[PDB]
Amino acid sequence: RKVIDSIKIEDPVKPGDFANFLDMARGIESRTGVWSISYES
Amino acid sequence: SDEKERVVRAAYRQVFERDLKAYGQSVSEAESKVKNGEISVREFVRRLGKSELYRREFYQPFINSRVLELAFKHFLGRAPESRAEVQKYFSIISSPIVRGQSSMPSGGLYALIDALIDSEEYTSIFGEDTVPYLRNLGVEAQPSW
Amino acid sequence: MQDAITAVINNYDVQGKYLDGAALDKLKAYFTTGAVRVRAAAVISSNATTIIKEAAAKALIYSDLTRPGGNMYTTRRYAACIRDMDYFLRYATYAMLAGDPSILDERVLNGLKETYNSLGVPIAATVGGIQAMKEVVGGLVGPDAAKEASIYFDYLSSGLS
Amino acid sequence: MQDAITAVINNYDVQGKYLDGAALDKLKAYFTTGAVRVRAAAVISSNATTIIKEAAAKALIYSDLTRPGGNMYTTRRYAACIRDMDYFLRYATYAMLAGDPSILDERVLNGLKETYNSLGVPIAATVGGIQAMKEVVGGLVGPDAAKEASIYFDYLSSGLS
Amino acid sequence: MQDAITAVINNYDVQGKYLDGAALDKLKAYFTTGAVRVRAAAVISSNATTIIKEAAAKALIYSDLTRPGGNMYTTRRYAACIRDMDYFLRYATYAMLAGDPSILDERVLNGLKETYNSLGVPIAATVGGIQAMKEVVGGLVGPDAAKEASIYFDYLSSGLS
Amino acid sequence: MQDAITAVINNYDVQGKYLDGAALDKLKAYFTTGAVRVRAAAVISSNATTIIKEAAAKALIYSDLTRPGGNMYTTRRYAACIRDMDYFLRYATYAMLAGDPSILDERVLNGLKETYNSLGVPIAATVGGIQAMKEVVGGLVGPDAAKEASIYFDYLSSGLS
Amino acid sequence: TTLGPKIFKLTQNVGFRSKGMVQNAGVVTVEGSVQALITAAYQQIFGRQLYQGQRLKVAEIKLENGETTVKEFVRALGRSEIFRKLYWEPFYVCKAIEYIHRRLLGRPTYDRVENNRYFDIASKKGFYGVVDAMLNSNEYQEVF
Amino acid sequence: SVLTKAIVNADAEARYLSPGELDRIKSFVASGERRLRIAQTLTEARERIVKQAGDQLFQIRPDVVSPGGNAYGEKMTALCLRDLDYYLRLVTYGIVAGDVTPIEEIGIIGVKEMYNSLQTPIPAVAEGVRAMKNVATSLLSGDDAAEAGFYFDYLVGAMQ
Amino acid sequence: SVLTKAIVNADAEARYLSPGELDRIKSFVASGERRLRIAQTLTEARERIVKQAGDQLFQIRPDVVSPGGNAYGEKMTALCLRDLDYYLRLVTYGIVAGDVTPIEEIGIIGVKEMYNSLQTPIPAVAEGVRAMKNVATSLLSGDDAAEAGFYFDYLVGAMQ
Amino acid sequence: SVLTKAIVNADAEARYLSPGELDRIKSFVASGERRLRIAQTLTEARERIVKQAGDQLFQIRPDVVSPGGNAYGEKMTALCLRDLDYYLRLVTYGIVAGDVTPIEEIGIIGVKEMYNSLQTPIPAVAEGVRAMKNVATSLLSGDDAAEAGFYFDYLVGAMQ
Amino acid sequence: SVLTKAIVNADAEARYLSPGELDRIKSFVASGERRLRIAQTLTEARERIVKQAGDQLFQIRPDVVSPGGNAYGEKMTALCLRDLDYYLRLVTYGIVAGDVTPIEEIGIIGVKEMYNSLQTPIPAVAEGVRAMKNVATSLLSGDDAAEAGFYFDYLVGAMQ
Ligand SMILES: CCC1=C(C)/C(=C/C2=NC(=C\c3[nH]c(/C=C4\NC(=O)[C@H](C)[C@H]4CC)c(C)c3CCC(=O)O)/C(CCC(=O)O)=C2C)NC1=O
Ligand SMILES: CCC1=C(C)/C(=C/C2=NC(=C\c3[nH]c(/C=C4\NC(=O)[C@H](C)[C@H]4CC)c(C)c3CCC(=O)O)/C(CCC(=O)O)=C2C)NC1=O
Ligand SMILES: CCC1=C(C)/C(=C/C2=NC(=C\c3[nH]c(/C=C4\NC(=O)[C@H](C)[C@H]4CC)c(C)c3CCC(=O)O)/C(CCC(=O)O)=C2C)NC1=O
Ligand SMILES: CCC1=C(C)/C(=C/C2=NC(=C\c3[nH]c(/C=C4\NC(=O)[C@H](C)[C@H]4CC)c(C)c3CCC(=O)O)/C(CCC(=O)O)=C2C)NC1=O
Ligand SMILES: CCC1=C(C)/C(=C/C2=NC(=C\c3[nH]c(/C=C4\NC(=O)[C@H](C)[C@H]4CC)c(C)c3CCC(=O)O)/C(CCC(=O)O)=C2C)NC1=O
Ligand SMILES: CCC1=C(C)/C(=C/C2=NC(=C\c3[nH]c(/C=C4\NC(=O)[C@H](C)[C@H]4CC)c(C)c3CCC(=O)O)/C(CCC(=O)O)=C2C)NC1=O
Ligand SMILES: CCC1=C(C)/C(=C/C2=NC(=C\c3[nH]c(/C=C4\NC(=O)[C@H](C)[C@H]4CC)c(C)c3CCC(=O)O)/C(CCC(=O)O)=C2C)NC1=O
Repeated sequence: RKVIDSIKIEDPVKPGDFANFLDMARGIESRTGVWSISYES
Repeated sequence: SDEKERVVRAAYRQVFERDLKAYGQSVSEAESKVKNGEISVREFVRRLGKSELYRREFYQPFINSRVLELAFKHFLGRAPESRAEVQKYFSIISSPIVRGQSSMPSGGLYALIDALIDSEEYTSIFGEDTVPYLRNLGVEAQPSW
Repeated sequence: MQDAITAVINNYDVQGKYLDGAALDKLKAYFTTGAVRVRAAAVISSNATTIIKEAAAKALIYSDLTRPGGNMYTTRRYAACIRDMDYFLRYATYAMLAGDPSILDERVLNGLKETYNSLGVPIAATVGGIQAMKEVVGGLVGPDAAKEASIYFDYLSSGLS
Repeated sequence: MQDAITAVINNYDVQGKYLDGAALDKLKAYFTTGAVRVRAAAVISSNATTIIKEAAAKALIYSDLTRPGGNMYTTRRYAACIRDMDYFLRYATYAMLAGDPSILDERVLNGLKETYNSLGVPIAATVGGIQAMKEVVGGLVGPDAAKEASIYFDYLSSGLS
Repeated sequence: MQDAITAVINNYDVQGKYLDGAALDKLKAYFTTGAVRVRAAAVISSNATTIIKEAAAKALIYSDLTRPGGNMYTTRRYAACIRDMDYFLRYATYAMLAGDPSILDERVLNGLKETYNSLGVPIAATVGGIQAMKEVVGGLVGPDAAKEASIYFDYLSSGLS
Repeated sequence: MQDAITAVINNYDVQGKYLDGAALDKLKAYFTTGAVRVRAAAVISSNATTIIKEAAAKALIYSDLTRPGGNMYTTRRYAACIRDMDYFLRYATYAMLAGDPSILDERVLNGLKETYNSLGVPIAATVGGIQAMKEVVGGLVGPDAAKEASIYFDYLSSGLS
Repeated sequence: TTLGPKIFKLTQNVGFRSKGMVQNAGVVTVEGSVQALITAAYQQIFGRQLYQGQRLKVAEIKLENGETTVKEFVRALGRSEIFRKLYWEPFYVCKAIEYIHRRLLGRPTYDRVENNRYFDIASKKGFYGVVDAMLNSNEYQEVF
Repeated sequence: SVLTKAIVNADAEARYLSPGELDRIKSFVASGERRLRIAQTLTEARERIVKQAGDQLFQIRPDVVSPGGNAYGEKMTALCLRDLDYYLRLVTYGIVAGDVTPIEEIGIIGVKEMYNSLQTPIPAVAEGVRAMKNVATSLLSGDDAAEAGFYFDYLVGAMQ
Repeated sequence: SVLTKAIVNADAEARYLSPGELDRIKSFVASGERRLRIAQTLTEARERIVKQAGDQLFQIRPDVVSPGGNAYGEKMTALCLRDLDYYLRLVTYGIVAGDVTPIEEIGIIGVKEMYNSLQTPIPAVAEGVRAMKNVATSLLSGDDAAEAGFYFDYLVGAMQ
Repeated sequence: SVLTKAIVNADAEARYLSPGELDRIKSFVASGERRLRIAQTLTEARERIVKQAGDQLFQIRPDVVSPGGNAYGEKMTALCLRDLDYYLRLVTYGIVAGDVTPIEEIGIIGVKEMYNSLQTPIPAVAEGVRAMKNVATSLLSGDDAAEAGFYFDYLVGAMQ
Repeated sequence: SVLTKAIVNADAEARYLSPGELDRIKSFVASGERRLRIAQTLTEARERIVKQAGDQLFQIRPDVVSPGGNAYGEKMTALCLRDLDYYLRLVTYGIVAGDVTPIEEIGIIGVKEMYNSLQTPIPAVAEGVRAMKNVATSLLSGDDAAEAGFYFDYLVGAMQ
């Protein structure tokens, strides 16, 4: 219902229903590991 | 001009077991001539039998012995009735003849189709102008064997 | 039917995938053996009749099979048997050109075991007729093609047993 | 096949009964709804294509069914599926005119469950395609005919499940 | 086997979907008819023997079937036939409780057509035995349950023809 | 079944021949590789579980196969698949000890292609599971045994395709 | 002979025999010949081994302790839960029977007389009824 | 379901169903509406339950997200929560049917063999499930929380 | 493929392959590496090709993307480019097969009936394909661009 | 032993020992002094071997000795090395017996159930055993090191 | 740059730039906006690239974050990823310069000595940069991802 130029769209095959990379963004969490280290420090 | 199209779609259903129009295919070149009278329904049915569309559909996925059984149900409207009858047909699809004109002569598939269509029985019941129809229970005396 | 190349295309089509590196490697593995398949087919085709005759001579005739009571007794049945042999040889040549056995299933094996049980056709004897034609074929086609021709004869024979 | 007028005759013939009062009452119950059946068929026939389009849109497409790996993936199979849909619509229209479901058994349901199992055709998804066409049909044909059209769509769908 | 509820669960499991509104509506449509299914089963079970007796009387015995040359001639075969009848009745009662015909395929129809061809068991006569038990059942179970019981008898009978 | 040694004995027995020079040379060619076969079997047996886990990791899991709609979806089927894998590994170890593939035909391949077609088990995916276990095996067993172990994995995989 | 498959017969006492050995002896050699018999039961009755939850202990415990025979261990396994489930439940009734016969009496049925005996016992008694005939036959006892 | 379980026992005996396998079905039908509602409620908060379960888990067992831990790293953790999402889904299925049935076939029979292969510590998966019970249970009324809790404790039980 | 086509004609006439049929298999297979390179280049630029076809299309037919147009809106346009991505994929398949068997069964037989149902204007789909030819062809050498171009013009032909 | 195994098979088939069975008893007994030397060397260095294997186990599995690890702490580590001392002892027994009968009844049959109860990670016990192989094997001649190595790899195998 | 490298050749031969030298400056500068886009995309995802690189690295070689590892601990780890952040930065510089002059003086000449002194495995470290390339290569569309990838592979090349 609006403009043509939403033509920026990724073209992969989207993940299946239990891939290891649906809960990937929650897998970075709240421990003392490599993802615990504050980046700007 | 619609009678023709009632008839030409009947042929698709008889030879291919359903009209090919919905999907969209057709034996095009051949088809026009039947409407315009150069070739009879007999020649139209024979062109559909040796076409690339019927070979793909009813010849490719089965065995030569299964091709004989389905050919009887398409060009004669009835089941094979005797074991003697298998050997006539099974050894007709089975041998090369050769290539004579443009070609596709005594074929495997090609030979089988002429043999059916040029048979005595075919041109008797449906000879010449009628598209083949199932001669099942109401229509003829059915064999019980 | 399918060949090497369409086997790959249909395997990717059902996933809606463009051909990737793994696919492209498979297709190369076919193309790179292609010229050899052609030469082998020309040897088999042009020696067809001699292969059947040498295969029958080693594995079928001079036996109870060709004597009264045997399944290849009568000129009728002897003719039917070597007719069959020609089918096998010819289709195996197709399978080997295609680099895919799918045609041997679709147009040769489907229902054949039971067809032979129903007529009384001896299965074990037919397998020996297949493995004798393979033996002859492997001599005629040479190092280049021997293993590749052979497998589709072996496909045929484990399809019956 | 049989229709309400014909069924009454064959149901009595096997008992060798003249048509009696109970029979005559049944036939009246058909004739008295007849004009409405005709009008309903003319609406369905003339909106055939739109009914399939709206039924597919609510119950089939925009889904995994139409995506790679789905049974109505490929133009071939999409065409086969909406071809089927047209059969259902058309035959249900016959059943409703006849006022008898016997044609739906003889020419549509017989063997169809197993045919679909053998090809992999998803049964539950096909039922939704039937019950969506019913929904559309019931709007188009109006109060007069809604219940009567509906039942033969319901006959079709419990015939598969 | 599967019932109404597991039919839905497995249809969603293969898509890895949590149950959504459409699913939840289907399950409600089952639960809301559940009490009626139970009452109907208790009527059928407790009248089992009378249903078979009345169904045989209307559709099988007093005929050539029970006379010499007939398939239900001999106490042996008469016993086998009404034994079968009890299976049908009992399983149809399962299908109707489950609200799914899948059990009728898995444990009753699979191979049965050919089994009957192989023994000579008359198929058309068996269907009449099924549709006579349906007739009796539909009287005994009442308005509430008549249509729902009936369909699984109809499933059985188009499974043979 | 037969091994290297009984393969020779039975080939001579049918001719009623005492073992001659050609026979004795074949048997030597087996005995002379025997100690190496034993060491290789002890490596495979004691690393069995790790070989399956590394083979599955490279060739099966992290994929659509393990996702809903995939054949190794559900703990049931995942268990059945790695159960199968253990069979292959274990029997290939038998074949390699025996120095004869006959056991792979008698107790593993016979009917397996069609069994997998009937259940829907993906053949190509299973072959990759075989050729991944071979890859792992060939590292673990070393120069001595690598080629000899490898062939019976290759026997298995061309037996399915 | 050696032309057919091995036959396992549990001759090895079992029985929790005891002896004149150390009271808490660590090794007792033959307390491991029973264990191979136990896995071989599974391999005939189901064809493979079961998964972890599945195995029927407390049938084995008793066989191993010497309280019941091999014959009764087969009966417990035959009339069990997963046996029903794997092999009875999902198939057409007579397919179930024919297949079950191969597992419990090592051969296929010979006849319709025989097949029918069970088919009409299964309709009155069920899975349990059918299992108990293959197990209780005269033929089971002569052969096994 | 409750239906499947009742029937299978009936058919095994080859006799129509009996008094007490009918009463249970009736109870289940009334229960099912409530059961369906609980599953829907659980489904609505799935992302919150999984995530908060995952924090509760890694505090209680930091070793699995450590050098020699099965769930060590950002993915190896992503797949771990995905497995927690799987089991919550199966728990909603179990509740709705009224019988555990399908969940067993989907996610416990074979689970020992699967996770042993992957080398996943089973008892810490059982902990992840307890953690989900705690979160899910705080979004349900007392009566519904108990009814849900039985199915959580079953899964915890089966991984054992 | 070229193989499938040759063989099917052989088997249907109950005969071994002709010298002609053998020759084309030989010429075909010699072009294998080249054909694979043509597919790679186009696979490698798929996202670009789809976007430039899509711009070329909407200039030439701004109506399709207009009130009463089949592709009017952001997600009616998203599906439209996805269909353009589908056909480019099939074109890569055709090029490596050396004929249309695969292209045909997957995306032209039944395409009239599919799009008529959806009420998609077929001839503007043919335009979208010409647009892709133009883009794809500008990323290939003269010789390879022609070889690719035959398969684009086939699809354009079949939607007719 | 080799004796026990041979005899049990003899008695079970109601027969005297085979030529084969007699031969292996003869070859076995000829290796007696050598096998006794292999056990002595390893008995003589039992401390060295067990400690070293613990340092290497805890390097590949740092977390077993971490907050949520089975061997976390000074006395949870003390028991862990004691178990490593147990298995080295059983390995010396096996080497002098020439088979596993003794090793098996004492420390593998029931080991899954024992360690599952204690919640000990079995595969890291298998690693502790590989670590002992590495140390023990460095105190033995090539020929004796291999002969010893078979028994280490057996235990590693049985914990699987 | 290309300028710095080339002008130097001009001045050293006491002359104005050649037609060739002028041509390459022209072709180079024409390829400017694209190179700037490649640097922007990667600058925009720096934190993601570094961490996902860091996970990919420690799987492929963890031992560095273990008792006797150079990067063992929270602040010994805060430095290893910081070094990975340094090299990604230098890679963006190189891409916009069109050669390595800047990358080289800032972070390879003196390195190997530098890493060696500290006792870090140099191949451990090149994995990590090679891992950063992967995460980053995936936040860019196919044409820009390649352009970026050359600079990642350069650093990987230099460190060895
Ligand atoms: C295109 C694929 C295809 C195959 C392969 C095929 C086989 C085939 N072999 C047949 C018969 C036969 N096949 C044989 C074969 C043999 N006799 C022996 O003793 C040997 C063991 C063996 C030859 C090596 C014989 C003797 C018959 C005749 C049986 C009869 O008398 O009815 C028949 C019955 C019809 C007929 O007689 O022609 C078929 C269909 N049909 C096909 O369409
Ligand atoms: C009852 C129907 C019937 C006939 C006739 C028949 C003939 C027949 N003739 C054979 C061979 C033969 N037949 C001949 C006959 C001849 N050589 C010549 O040059 C002369 C022209 C001719 C004698 C007049 C010869 C020489 C062979 C051996 C050919 C060989 O072994 O290659 C064989 C193969 C050997 C065997 O297994 O028996 C058969 C089956 N089989 C049948 O079922
Ligand atoms: C690989 C073989 C294959 C093709 C090609 C295919 C196309 C296809 N196009 C669709 C829709 C569509 N396709 C288009 C395409 C267009 N609109 C226009 O005006 C232009 C002419 C054109 C873009 C160039 C549009 C606008 C829709 C949405 C129509 C609707 O939702 O009603 C849909 C239904 C949505 C879905 O469920 O995916 C299918 C299945 N399916 C297949 O299996
Ligand atoms: C006159 C009565 C009659 C009916 C009803 C009928 C159905 C029927 N559907 C078929 C296939 C099919 N049917 C479908 C149907 C669908 N696909 C889906 O995903 C949806 C769930 C569903 C549409 C709503 C599809 C996709 C195929 C093709 C299967 C294949 O690729 O082989 C076939 C196989 C032959 C063929 O492909 O044409 C038959 C006979 N045939 C008949 O003679
Ligand atoms: C040759 C083997 C054979 C026998 C014996 C046989 C008996 C038989 N007896 C029947 C009925 C009957 N049979 C009797 C017999 C009796 N009523 C009594 O109270 C007495 C105890 C007894 C007479 C001595 C009666 C009263 C009926 C009618 C029952 C009914 O219609 O419900 C029927 C059902 C009616 C029919 O369709 O023919 C059969 C088949 N069928 C066979 O194939
Ligand atoms: C659990 C599901 C199940 C079903 C349904 C089943 C049917 C079935 N019916 C059978 C025979 C039979 N079935 C009938 C049935 C009839 N005779 C007639 O004339 C009537 C038309 C019809 C009754 C209405 C008869 C007479 C036989 C005996 C055939 C013989 O003498 O061998 C047999 C052969 C074994 C036996 O005799 O028991 C089976 C397996 N088996 C099963 O496991
Ligand atoms: C619905 C039934 C079902 C389940 C549950 C299932 C689980 C499952 N978990 C997996 C991996 C995994 N699962 C976990 C889980 C954990 N790590 C820990 O330490 C914790 C104890 C636990 C989180 C609570 C991890 C870390 C992996 C990655 C292991 C690896 O890649 O080696 C994999 C392999 C990756 C894949 O291909 O998907 C499967 C199939 N599959 C199924 O079909």
